[PDB]
Amino acid sequence: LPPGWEKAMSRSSGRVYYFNHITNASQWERPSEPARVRCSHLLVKHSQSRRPSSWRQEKITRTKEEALELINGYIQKIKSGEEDFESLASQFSDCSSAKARGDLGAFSRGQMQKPFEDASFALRTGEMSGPVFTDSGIHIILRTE
Repeated sequence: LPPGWEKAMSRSSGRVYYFNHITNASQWERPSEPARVRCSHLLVKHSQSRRPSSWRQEKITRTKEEALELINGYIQKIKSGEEDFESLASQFSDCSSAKARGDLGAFSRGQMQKPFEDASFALRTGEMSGPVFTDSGIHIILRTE
């Protein structure tokens, strides 16, 4: 397997899948580093976030557990094709990048919070992470270049 990936077994089906403990991504297909990447994100903040406040809500009171439930709902809508990542990042991200469909622009290593950085550089272009935890909250990250 490439670095970051491990073979796992579905608890519900018993089918093999693959999990990346860098990006928290999982996929059924067997998976077979750049100087800069470009990513978008959707952040859901919580009461333990470094700054519990955003453009959406002046005082963020949700628990980490409630923030992760929101994150998982958006992942399910995006992966089902019901909603596009851009649409949900514009509507629901607690980051001011929401105004740009979640886009952060391009960045090299050394610039972002480490968990966010490591997930971003470990994604393939077009790939979306699982829930990624930083001091700011929980992110879904889409690598766009």
